[PDB]
Amino acid sequence: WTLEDFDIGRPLGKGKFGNVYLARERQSKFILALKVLFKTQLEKAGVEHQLRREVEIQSHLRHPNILRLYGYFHDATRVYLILEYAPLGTVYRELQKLSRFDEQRTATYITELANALSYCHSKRVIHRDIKPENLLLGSNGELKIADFGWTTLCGTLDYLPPEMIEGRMHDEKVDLWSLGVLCYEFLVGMPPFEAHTYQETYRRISRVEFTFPDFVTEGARDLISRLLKHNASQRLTLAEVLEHPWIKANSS
Amino acid sequence: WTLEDFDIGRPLGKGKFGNVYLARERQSKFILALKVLFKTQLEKAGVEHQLRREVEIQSHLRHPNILRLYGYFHDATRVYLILEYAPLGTVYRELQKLSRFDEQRTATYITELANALSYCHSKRVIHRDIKPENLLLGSNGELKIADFGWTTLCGTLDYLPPEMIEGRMHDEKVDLWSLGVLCYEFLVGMPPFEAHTYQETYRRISRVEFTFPDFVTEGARDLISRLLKHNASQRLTLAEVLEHPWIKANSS
Ligand SMILES: COc1ccc(C(=O)Nc2ccccc2)cc1NC(=O)CCSc1ncnc(N)c1Br
Ligand SMILES: COc1ccc(C(=O)Nc2ccccc2)cc1NC(=O)CCSc1ncnc(N)c1Br
Repeated sequence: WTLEDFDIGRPLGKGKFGNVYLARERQSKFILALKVLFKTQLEKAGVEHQLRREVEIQSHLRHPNILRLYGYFHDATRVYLILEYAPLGTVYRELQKLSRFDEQRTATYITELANALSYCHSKRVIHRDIKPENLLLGSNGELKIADFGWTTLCGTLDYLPPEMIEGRMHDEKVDLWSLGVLCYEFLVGMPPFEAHTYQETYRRISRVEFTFPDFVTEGARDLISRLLKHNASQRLTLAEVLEHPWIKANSS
Repeated sequence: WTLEDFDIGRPLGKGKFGNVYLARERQSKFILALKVLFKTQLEKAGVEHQLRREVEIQSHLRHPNILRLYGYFHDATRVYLILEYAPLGTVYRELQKLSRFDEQRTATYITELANALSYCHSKRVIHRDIKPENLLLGSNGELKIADFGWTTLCGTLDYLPPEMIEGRMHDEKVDLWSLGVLCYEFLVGMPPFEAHTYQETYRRISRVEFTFPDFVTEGARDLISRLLKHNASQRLTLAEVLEHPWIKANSS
């Protein structure tokens, strides 16, 4: 592929995903999204080799709940990612529209998330920040993970390994917590620990301090509570999420 | 123990370790360090329960290369940690004094670090930020770990689990990298990826880009290079560090 193979259209995502444009392959008329990375920025971050490893892996994967990387190319000053276009926008936008999701829509999204996250773990696909703004919606309204772009909270910079500075610390156990947070936010309309200040949000997470509105049913409460465990080893596994009674009863 | 059991002396560590004072137990005249934590701060951080778990574990441990927690107590507004006093200051101060350490001193410190870190892993002791400022020196010049006090580099706050916000992500593999960085800094006088800007330091870590001065011997180069692996699973284990030829040849 070359730049000249594409007509470049309107920018996508208001810069939240970097320089991304709606695009069309000129000969086939196929609609896709093209992400433009500047080599000077990649070089200054030291991420060229890590990016190569990741896109190599992604370009060989297919899964209905992971945003697809069709391929990639480069020129003298840029690297170009050829991405699946998700026509229905982000889950964030949908939640903004509806205020909150019903039990069917939520259980279906959680199944799809669990399936995507399982597949990422088995195929060693790095993902970085699971939240509604990073979740896209396909033609049939199926959820697609898109969280691939990239003193500290991990300690002092000079002493930190590449996996910390490259955002590669979301392992299976971390993801279980994320899934609990997402299940709550889908049903309620806001994540469980949200507060006006960062300090207060910090406090609430550490204390695992949250409340369920009355409209949240017993089954949904059981799921969420079993995911949001302070002790990582105690969290309900992805396999166990897929077999949870509430998930079985409600997922499309 | 109660506050009235202690004479409180000069502040220690210039606030880098919080409110810490040289102290003496009044009846025995024993010299120690007393750390004062304000309950209002603990409450606002949401760390009361996590602190309890950690000090409970620590107060039952003894190891020559881990700073000892003798015990703890509280009153209406404060929690007090009764700590071992390390009379010879920090490894940072010593490195500042000498500019760099010889192979004997370095190998001995690395053995001691490896032993401390191994013991922490086996007894499930959390430690948070391995660097020379957090390493203290005992009466006989033995090294003692003291790194126990506490958009982000890990992602978006509302979606992060307690282990990320509580600084509990330094596992065995992370520690291997830290040990490589420390070995280099002991021998050279600065950590391998140090740069004027955070961005340039970031770049150097991700690229694993560093150079050895001429005075660094083949054996030390082999050790350091085998620890500083981009791929976490490839790093030399703590057991393998203790059996490395350079360590065997040089450690006191
Ligand atoms: C497989 O998707 C990716 C794969 C990789 C990377 C990436 O940047 N990797 C990376 C880049 C530099 C350094 C380190 C990692 C990014 C994405 N994805 C994206 O950036 C999403 C673009 S927004 C969008 N896309 C389609 N349809 C929509 N409606 C929207 Br809105
Ligand atoms: C076993 O050592 C600790 C155990 C625990 C904590 C701690 O704060 N935990 C904690 C507090 C709040 C929230 C979460 C964790 C801190 C330390 N240690 C320290 O603070 C070191 C004090 S400086 C010093 N000490 C002795 N001799 C010297 N020459 C110096 Br200088």
